[PDB]
Amino acid sequence: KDQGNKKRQHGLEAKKSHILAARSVASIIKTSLGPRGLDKILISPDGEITITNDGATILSQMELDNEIAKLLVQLSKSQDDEIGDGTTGVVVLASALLDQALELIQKGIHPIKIANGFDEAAKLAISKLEETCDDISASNDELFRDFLLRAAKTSLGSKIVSKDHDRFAEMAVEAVINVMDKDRKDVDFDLIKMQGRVGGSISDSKLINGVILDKDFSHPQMPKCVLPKEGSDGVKLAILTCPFEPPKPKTKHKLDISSVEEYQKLQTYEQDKFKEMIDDVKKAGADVVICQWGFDDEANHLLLQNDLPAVRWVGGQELEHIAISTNGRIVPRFQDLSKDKLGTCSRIYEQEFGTTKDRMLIIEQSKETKTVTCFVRGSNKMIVDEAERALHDSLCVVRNLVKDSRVVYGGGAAEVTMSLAVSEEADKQRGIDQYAFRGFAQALDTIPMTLAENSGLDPIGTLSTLKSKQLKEKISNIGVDCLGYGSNDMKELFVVDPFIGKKQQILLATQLCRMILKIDNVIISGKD
Amino acid sequence: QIFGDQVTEERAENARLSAFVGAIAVGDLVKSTLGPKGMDKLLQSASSNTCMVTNDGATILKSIPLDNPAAKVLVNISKVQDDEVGDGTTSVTVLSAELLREAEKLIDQSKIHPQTIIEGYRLASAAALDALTKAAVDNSHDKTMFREDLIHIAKTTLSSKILSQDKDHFAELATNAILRLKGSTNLEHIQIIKILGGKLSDSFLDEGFILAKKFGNNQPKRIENAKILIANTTLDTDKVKIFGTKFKVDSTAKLAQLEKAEREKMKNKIAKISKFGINTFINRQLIYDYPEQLFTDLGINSIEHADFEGVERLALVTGGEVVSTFDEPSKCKLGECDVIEEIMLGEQPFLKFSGCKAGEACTIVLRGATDQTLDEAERSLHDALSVLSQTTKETRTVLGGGCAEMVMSKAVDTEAQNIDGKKSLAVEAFARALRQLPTILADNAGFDSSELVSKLRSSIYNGISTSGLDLNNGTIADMRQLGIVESYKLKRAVVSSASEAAEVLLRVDNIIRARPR
Amino acid sequence: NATFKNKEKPQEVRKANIIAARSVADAIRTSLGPKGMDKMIKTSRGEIIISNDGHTILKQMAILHPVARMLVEVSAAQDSEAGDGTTSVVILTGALLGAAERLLNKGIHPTIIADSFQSAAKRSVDILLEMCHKVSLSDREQLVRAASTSLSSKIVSQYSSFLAPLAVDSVLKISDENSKNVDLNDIRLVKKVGGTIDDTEMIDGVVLTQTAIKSAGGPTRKEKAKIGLIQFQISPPKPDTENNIIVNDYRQMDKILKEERAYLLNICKKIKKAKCNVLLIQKSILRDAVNDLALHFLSKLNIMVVKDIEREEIEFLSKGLGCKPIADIELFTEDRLGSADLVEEIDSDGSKIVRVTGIRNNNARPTVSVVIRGANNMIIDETERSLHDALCVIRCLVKERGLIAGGGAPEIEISRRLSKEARSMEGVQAFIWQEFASALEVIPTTLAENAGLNSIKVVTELRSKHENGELNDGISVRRSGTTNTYEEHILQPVLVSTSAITLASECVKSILRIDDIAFSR
Repeated sequence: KDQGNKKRQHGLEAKKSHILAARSVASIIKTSLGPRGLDKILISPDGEITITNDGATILSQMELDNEIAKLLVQLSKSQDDEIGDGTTGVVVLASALLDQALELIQKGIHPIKIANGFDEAAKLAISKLEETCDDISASNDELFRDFLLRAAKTSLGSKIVSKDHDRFAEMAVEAVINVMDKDRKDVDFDLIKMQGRVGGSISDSKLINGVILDKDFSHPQMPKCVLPKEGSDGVKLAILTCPFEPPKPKTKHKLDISSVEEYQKLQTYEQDKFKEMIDDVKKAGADVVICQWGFDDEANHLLLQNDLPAVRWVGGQELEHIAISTNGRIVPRFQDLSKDKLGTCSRIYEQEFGTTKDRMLIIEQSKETKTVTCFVRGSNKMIVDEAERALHDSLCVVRNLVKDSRVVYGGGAAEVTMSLAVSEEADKQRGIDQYAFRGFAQALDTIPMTLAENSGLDPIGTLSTLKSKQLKEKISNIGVDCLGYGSNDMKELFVVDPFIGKKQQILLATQLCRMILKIDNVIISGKD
Repeated sequence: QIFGDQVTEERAENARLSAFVGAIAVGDLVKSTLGPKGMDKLLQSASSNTCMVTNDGATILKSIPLDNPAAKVLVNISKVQDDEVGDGTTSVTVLSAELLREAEKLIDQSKIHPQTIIEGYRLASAAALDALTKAAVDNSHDKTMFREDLIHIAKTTLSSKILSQDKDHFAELATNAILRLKGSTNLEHIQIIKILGGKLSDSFLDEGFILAKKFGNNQPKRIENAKILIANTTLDTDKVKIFGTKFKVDSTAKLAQLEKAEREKMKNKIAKISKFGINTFINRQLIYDYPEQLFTDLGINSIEHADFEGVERLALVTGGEVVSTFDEPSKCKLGECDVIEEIMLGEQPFLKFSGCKAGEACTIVLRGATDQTLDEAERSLHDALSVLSQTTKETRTVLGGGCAEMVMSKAVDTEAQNIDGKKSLAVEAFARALRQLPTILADNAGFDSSELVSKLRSSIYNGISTSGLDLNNGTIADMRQLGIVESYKLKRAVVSSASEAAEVLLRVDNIIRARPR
Repeated sequence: NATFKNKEKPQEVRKANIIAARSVADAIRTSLGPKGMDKMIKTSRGEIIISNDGHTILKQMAILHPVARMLVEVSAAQDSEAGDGTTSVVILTGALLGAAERLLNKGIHPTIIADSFQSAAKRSVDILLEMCHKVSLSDREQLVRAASTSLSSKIVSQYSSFLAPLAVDSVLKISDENSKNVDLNDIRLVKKVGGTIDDTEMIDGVVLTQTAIKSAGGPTRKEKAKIGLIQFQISPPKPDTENNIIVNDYRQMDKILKEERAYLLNICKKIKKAKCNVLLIQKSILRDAVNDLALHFLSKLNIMVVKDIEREEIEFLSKGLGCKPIADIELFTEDRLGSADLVEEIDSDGSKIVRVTGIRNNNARPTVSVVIRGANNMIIDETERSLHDALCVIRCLVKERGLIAGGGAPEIEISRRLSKEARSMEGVQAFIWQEFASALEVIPTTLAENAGLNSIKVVTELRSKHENGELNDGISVRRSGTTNTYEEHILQPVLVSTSAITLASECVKSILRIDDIAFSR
């Protein structure tokens, strides 16, 4: 079917083309690896020009028909959810395993043996890093927080945000503690609302313990703050998934007003129907009415005299963050409204942010919730977008630091340690696996050499220097300098990477490398 | 095939050509328009009867459609100069293109990642801004007459504001809060204290930097010859959230014993505090009595709940810095103050710092009758301090006529004297781009640039050089005798914008072709 | 030797625009002078027109070359300021562009070339003022002779005896003293069919373009009148959407009549409260200007009505009369009116034209509208253009006093003086003074070429005679040689030669300052 404009490669030209196709795509982000990596000018299909060095943003904007390069995109979707820092590093590491696999294919090595060769070599590298890793919480409690404060500083060190970075460092520590419990040790991104707007500065960003839900308070006469109402417990809010309207059948409608006589009849008719539905709010004792649909003019008049601020046009997902922070429930209809399902919070007020005329509102708690909302501002639209993604990566590092106390020192010291460990174990394991372990260690050298290239240094001369300091002297962690520093030995400069984070990166690199080798056949049809 | 709708990633070397040859060609369009004697350019449309002629650099760049995606970024960079100031945008685009001419000569002769060359421009731009400060003069002369103009405009700003109750006292406070600075006019040097139970006219000015919330319990109320340290740590009840972690112990006392061991490791950091030779310590969180008792024996004074903002304003007036970690003892930048006094005003405990190192600053304590009187007084005062200080940075000029451009060239050449191995060419090329500015001014004026600049450089190189570009006689003449001066803010804006312009373009290794419209 | 190579060639692109600009001057070169050759131009619409006037040629030439379009704007400024010499100012520009080509071959930057033309233009005018014969506006004998010679170039000659003082007396009333530029748009030449050339009325106050009401009730005359300008139109309501009037009953007929007559009367009542004697309604052919019922209403109120006023005169009548435009009746009051002693309709033969005298306003000054009559349509046309050129020559004397002898006389002597004064200069500029003097000789050389006389022979006769005498000899086509242009009644005002040199230095500047061109949309 559709023999024209149809290409197929099996067992001959596919093995050579799959390696060169992924090599040309991975070579794009090699220069962007590390904080010193170089930016790129990206153009959206709508015509917007953006500039960022993040590998995830660059790879996500790629829409391509290359069958092998799609496997790099499918993994990148899981990289942001699992880790988020394994975007550029794994793709370069996965392509390094492919370049070493192509050299073995030319030698007559079976591709599945290469897949099993990298799998057994990855398991040996985990055991070596497990012995040489160090503990944080065992060193001190405040030194752990010092790593969290400097974890966001590393991601923000390459951006203008680095001036005020001390503000966002504390926002990442207080947010993870609330949304994550030390039992499961998991930070759900769906429980963290990321919202930002253009204008102001980066120092005006505040950390809110609950949903923001910007609203104009409907009618302007309604008050800007919600009072406890004479010793009542917290502040009760109403979550309604049904619109507030006078009851009407499904058949006719067609309401015609001939004169003022019929105008006063319909006005008092709809007002009396509003008095029946507001009683359910009064019986439940809800201070503010939050609904998914808009309100009428007479609807806000009765809510104004009763001191009941009105909130209309709230999205479905926005109502989900309300019940989680305030420990409320989703009430489907008006007859099911009860005081037990009302969200309880500390207060609701309107806080002016800088010179912005939006004048958003803040709903606080003062108690530990199951969700938080990160609020970010900046003087430029790019600064806001870069600060949201850098904060997202900072929240993921903190998740891995608490989940696993063991960590490794990055900056090239981890990859060189993995190479010297596998190369030593390569001679201990004889047979075909000997060459499979040597090729795996040579592929691990791509990351520190790429970081050496991206640092403006000789990749070959620097790689031999790190191997000389970790052997003739003693076994330790000394990496390449990505950003200009005082000297080498990252262990002295306190550059830390999560062990479970680096372990997740090396597994996804070998997982995708196998799937690339497990597919020797590519069949694509034409474009009708 | 990547991206979509005729959008593909250009070749690596072609990306640098589009970022240089493509951008310089756009920059060369308005390059001949620099100066009053510059050239002109015609702008023609498809209908050809709608065309026009103008010498405006901002009009030529924005009107001409640019298919080069690198040229679109250059237009967005030029918008920064228009929004910040709005004058001299043409000179910014020309100088930004001259940096690309030198960066192209540095790359093609190297072919190494430009990010290192970017660090060469940052060190060279700092030396260029330092040369503009040494040669900076002022029309600010007769500040006594400017003092009478500052107090009258301040009273005009107080109109319609609740501060209009007494105009003379509040305008005198703002007068002594500006002219007495003799330095940066930023609001971070002026601390605003808001208290209740007083009258607005009863407010006073204190040159010392004033805090609130007095520190310590058994600590003394006065500190003489204070050494200020900045750190962020929690010494009171560490391990904030212990819930959820599996605890296997024989008794509950081992949980608190572990917290004592976690704080025992902090004793090494407590010892590092005394190794700094300081009598005073500042922390954002609180501190338990036991680590505070160790501060008393070692002579350390603990300050609690200083937050961050208020700390940063203290480190600037005292000449210190903020750091949340201790890397190694006796390595840091420390601030100091002569006298620390604990006072009380408005029924609230306050702190008084006096005798800061090179301290230039003031603190305005306003007495309101409510929160509305305090909040509206702080915002309306900053609006008056911003306008009155705007005339301090402007009308302050430097010697112009190409002089200061060459003065920066020899200053960058001085930076090119003591320099790293691979950073010598990156810094030296920055001085080459500074020497291309008088070359362009001589070419647009119709003169010989090689004869003037060579005689202008050799004269300004060594000593006794007031000389600059004289376009009337076509020779090198003294600018001080001719009275040719240009604003210092214009020099600082063009150099800073061109430095940021080089950062945006050089950090881009590969450029994707923009969507054709 | 070894000099600046100039790898990129922005100047070579400018040299291509100079050659393209000199090609336009070569076409206009043949049209210089009254004996110049005609040019045939075929418009894209298919119209075939011919004439020797450089202003009409460059307007219909439809030049797509942007640099060459500047010659059209200079000819527009040449006619707006001096009014004559639009052909010679373009030829003088091409000579400076040709002389600049030799300067670019010597390695001279065009900035000094353009800056040296500034001092060359200012010096050429100062030398021209030294040889200029100073005349004053108080002498009416010199102005008539200057206007009579401008009218001798047209079919109407013997009838110019009454036409010459018409342009003289009209300017002397509007000239006052030290008025500098006097806009000739304030002088309105009214063209009406019928009568003869000898019949003319100045009517210094003002003259309208329209007749009076021919319907029932038209006053056609008013005494002690106040004249407003109404851009509105008094009509029954007529929305731009679809409307229809259907009367099925006697009650429906009275309903339409009462609503229309009351709406028209309410507008008429507000006009009488402002004491408005005369009304000027803007002409609109779409809807009704003034209803016939409104004519009967305004006739009962003793209000003179003149409708169908041309939209071109709305801007003119708002200035000379010192009034203000009225968009709506609600803003229509007495303060925007004029003052008129008598407003009447006078018909010489068949014209029935309205004239107004005695504006009596401080803000409004003597704006004069002249009526021109004639039998054939070709009479009032050529007469209007002939008197317009006579007003331009007199306008030159009002802004700048003095006159010079035309025919290429000043171009020869100034070129001889700048050649001698070039020794006082030094450096690159000194060579430009020599080329600038040689570029001023293209005008007298072309006059000798277009007249059939020997090019090289006549030009040398001017340099020979102008040595002993001063401005006493020039080129005249009447004697077919070099003779005295002052005795032959050839008089060119000094402002024409002053503006021609000034606009030439500004035109060549705007050319040479263009180093490149790019597509901009």
